[PDB]
Amino acid sequence: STAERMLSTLTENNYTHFTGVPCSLLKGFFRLLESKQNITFIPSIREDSALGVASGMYLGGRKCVMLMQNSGLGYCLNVLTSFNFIYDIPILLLISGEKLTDLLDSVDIPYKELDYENSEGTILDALFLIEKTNRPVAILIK
Amino acid sequence: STAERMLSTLTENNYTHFTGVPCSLLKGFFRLLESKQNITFIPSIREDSALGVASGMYLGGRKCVMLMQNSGLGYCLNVLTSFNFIYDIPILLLISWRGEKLTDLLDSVDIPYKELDYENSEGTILDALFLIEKTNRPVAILIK
Amino acid sequence: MNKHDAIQLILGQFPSAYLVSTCGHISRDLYNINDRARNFYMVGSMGMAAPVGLGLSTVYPDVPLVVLDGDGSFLMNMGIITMIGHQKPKNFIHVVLDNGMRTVPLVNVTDIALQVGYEYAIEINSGQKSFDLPNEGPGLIHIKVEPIGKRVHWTPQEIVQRFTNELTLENE
Amino acid sequence: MNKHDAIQLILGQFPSAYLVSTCGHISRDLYNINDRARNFYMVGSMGMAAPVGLGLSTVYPDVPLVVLDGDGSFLMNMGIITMIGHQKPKNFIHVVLDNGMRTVPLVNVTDIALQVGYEYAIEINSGQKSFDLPNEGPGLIHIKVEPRIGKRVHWTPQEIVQRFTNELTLENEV
Repeated sequence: STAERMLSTLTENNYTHFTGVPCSLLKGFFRLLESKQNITFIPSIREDSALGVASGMYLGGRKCVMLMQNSGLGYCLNVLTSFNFIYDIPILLLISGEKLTDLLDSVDIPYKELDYENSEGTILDALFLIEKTNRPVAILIK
Repeated sequence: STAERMLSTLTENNYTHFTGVPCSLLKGFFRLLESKQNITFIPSIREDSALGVASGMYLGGRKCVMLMQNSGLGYCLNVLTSFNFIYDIPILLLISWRGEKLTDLLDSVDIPYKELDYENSEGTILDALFLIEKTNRPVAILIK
Repeated sequence: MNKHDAIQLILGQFPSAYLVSTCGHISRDLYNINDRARNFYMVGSMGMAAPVGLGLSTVYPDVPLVVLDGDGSFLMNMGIITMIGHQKPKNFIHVVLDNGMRTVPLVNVTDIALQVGYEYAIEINSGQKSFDLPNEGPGLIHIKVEPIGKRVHWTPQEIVQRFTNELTLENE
Repeated sequence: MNKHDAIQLILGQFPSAYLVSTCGHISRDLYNINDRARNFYMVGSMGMAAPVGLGLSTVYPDVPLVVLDGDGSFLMNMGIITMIGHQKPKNFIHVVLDNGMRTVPLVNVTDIALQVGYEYAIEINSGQKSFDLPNEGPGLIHIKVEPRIGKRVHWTPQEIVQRFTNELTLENEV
């Protein structure tokens, strides 16, 4: 459903590479990623490793996104602030509130909130901003 | 000598269990703990495991510090906010660097802090400490 | 076996041990099976049961403590074993309850724990009823498991007061 | 053999490989030895050289890729090996420059690499005339070095990115 509607837009915008840690909150997207259309998914032990793998994939000339949860954000923080915002390696972050965006803008990572009926206006706003920035921008979920 | 002074200060207040990952910025401090006061130092691989074992030694009745570099903050940030604070475990952190964005972040997650004075920052060692006794929670001091 | 039975078993062989359970279903199962005051339940902070357990062993070497991890929480912070194998806590027991079928597979964990310095590392399938545990640590017990429940109803400071009281009493 | 010698050894063994060097003395040493456009230097993010290299070897499975870790960067993010050993990239070379004399020691690294699924793992203590390495990775090379300088690396991270990815693109598909 909402899951497939997302994936299709990304997969035909050349976003066929995804990393993340398996976890209950976004279970359906891991479901679909290992269901099947050619997609490459790299299961990761921890979020910082998922970010590193995604950044390496990007260096391989491949646009990619990492699925995660709020609790993992801490682990990636230094990476994002010391690597992708320094090398300008854009990764889309679909991070799945007050505290979260306070922290984000304190360390300066653009974020948006997805509305479920209007999936693409949030994700395409985010894609446009990463095109302008060549830096990671976050898409937020419940 | 300046590092000698801080550790000599620290032993007296019953903080003797120290963890952190070794690095050349706090080279002098670390070298003091390695040589030989019942100094207990547990070298760690990365900052989140250091904060873990420091927490544990705290719950073991003893009181513990954690040496860490600025870069390390992220690795334990979550466990600072989602474990220490809600389980109410205090640790004193001495975050070193080389700044403003780091204070940004400390303010973001409600972690008090204070920079070290030229001579004696016992002021905020025990400000830190009485905030600890006040608040159920860890606090940091920042060096260099 | 299911995780309930696995932790029933470990409680059976370390009845006086001070537990430190990881976050997620493992904590809830530990509680609803039987909550002991000395069990530590973790809300969030995946990959942290083992470090705080290592700290507990460091301050209190003579008390049996078994850390409960899953394959996910173990993999999330695997390098802690290099510290656990280095410090060599003599009464630290490291349990990994693992579900295999998607995910990064946990492979040859007993060999790896032995390579980093654990005193022993064993795997318990449900068939054996002996599983002779060596009488010294650190020990790793790898219980591969085939997977309800009551929300645990105690806030973090309940859990820590219940926990640290018994410990402070016992050296005295 | 110091880190200088070990990095020269690795370069002489993999002249055409893309190198991802961990931050610190290893990156500076590699830059001073021979700043090639195929060297991807890390300015920080200790523990990320191996993940970035794994991603690169995923997208480009047929090109040789050398990750240069130290004992510190290796131990800080040890879990990465589980993914490397699961994905099994065939042209991936994990070098661990280990100057252990105070710290968590690096013990049995080759055995553990083999345990998690690496194709081969070897240890080198001194300069050898040759060593035969199986051409199919993933392979770990544990090199014990004794530390002993060098101009600080003068490329902005964005320039590093551009040079490195341009090399990658033009020497494969185009």
